[PDB]
Amino acid sequence: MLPSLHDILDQHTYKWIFFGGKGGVGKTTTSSSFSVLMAETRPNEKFLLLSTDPAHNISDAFDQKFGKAPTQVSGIPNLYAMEVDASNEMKSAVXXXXXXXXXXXXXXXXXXTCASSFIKDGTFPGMDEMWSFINLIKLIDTNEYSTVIFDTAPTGHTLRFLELPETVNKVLEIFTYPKIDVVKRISAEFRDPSLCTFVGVCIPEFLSLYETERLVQRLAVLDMDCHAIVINFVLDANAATPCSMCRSRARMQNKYIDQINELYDDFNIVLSPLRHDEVRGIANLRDYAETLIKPYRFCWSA
Amino acid sequence: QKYLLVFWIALILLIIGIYYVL
Ligand SMILES: Nc1ncnc2c1ncn2[C@@H]1O[C@H](COP(=O)(O)OP(=O)(O)O)[C@@H](O)[C@H]1O
Ligand SMILES: Nc1ncnc2c1ncn2[C@@H]1O[C@H](COP(=O)(O)OP(=O)(O)O)[C@@H](O)[C@H]1O
Ligand SMILES: [Mg+2]
Ligand SMILES: [Zn+2]
Repeated sequence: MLPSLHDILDQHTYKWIFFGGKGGVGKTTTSSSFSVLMAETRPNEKFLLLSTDPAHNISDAFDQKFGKAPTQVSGIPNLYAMEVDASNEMKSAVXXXXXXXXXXXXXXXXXXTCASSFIKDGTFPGMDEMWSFINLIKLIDTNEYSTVIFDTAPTGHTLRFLELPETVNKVLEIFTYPKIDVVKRISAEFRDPSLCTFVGVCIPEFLSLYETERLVQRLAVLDMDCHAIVINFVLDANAATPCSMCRSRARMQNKYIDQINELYDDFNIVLSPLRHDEVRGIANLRDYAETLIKPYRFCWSA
Repeated sequence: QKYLLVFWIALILLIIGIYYVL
């Protein structure tokens, strides 16, 4: 009902937060801001941010450099940052199993090193999704942080990442303690609404409808709760405005905005306005978060 | 697609093999 996320902060029981959607809408700018708000409010705890998107752009939002290992933000000590890549797992592995792999391939070729060089250049499809799951599991095991925030990649990939543990436990248990229990506990938490939650981001256009419906349907399957959604790139103009451009775009948005409210009225829908400049630096973040707790005052508001 | 199928088998093996790392 209320267009805000204030109900999220009060529930300290949360452990996993997600932010997903299409590209070019503010998945990164939104996630990073929400984390800062939760940290300054709970200074006696730890918090972690993490990026699973290959187009790592968090460093450009904070104006600070980050690496493949967890670091600390200069502006605040409570918060930490991190970004996962695929050029470190292979680097650390740099084989024993790969060698045996060739033997299996050569075998069938008969019944029907040089390959090591292929490992150098990489270019192995799916490696980004495979190695990423490995890194998280190592970080998920540690129990020093309280919660974790994710800046996920497009929906086309984040879903396949969520289904991975459900299939690994299946084949593992079908072919077969510390490892299986870890993953089993993880999939258990991602499904409980009191611990996990998924949030969406979109813009007032036509493609938002089809994408949002497909997203919710695929989440209800996995039994994951979607309790809210975020809209961005909104204009605060009206027919009374003299600028023809600002007037035309507004009429195009008042249409789709009303549609979404009627369908998912049960969800917490929030509206974020458009800003003059970009969002770079802690200065602009703490101002972007105020719109998520206390709603902005638009022209048509009352 | 025949040789590519072997490549598909080569890539399909990496997926199954990488599972042991878990
Ligand atoms: N409210 C906003 N008004 C204007 N530009 C914005 C706003 N929020 C984000 N942007 C910018 O839009 C671009 C896309 O958003 P960004 O946060 O980079 O995420 P993504 O890369 O997932 O689209 C970036 O340049 C970002 O800084
Ligand atoms: N010149 C333009 N002015 C305004 N909106 C545009 C313009 N060109 C494309 N769009 C719209 O911007 C969105 C993104 O562009 P689109 O052609 O869909 O490609 P992509 O999905 O790769 O971003 C779509 O809604 C598209 O129709
Ligand atoms: Mg991004
Ligand atoms: Zn104007």
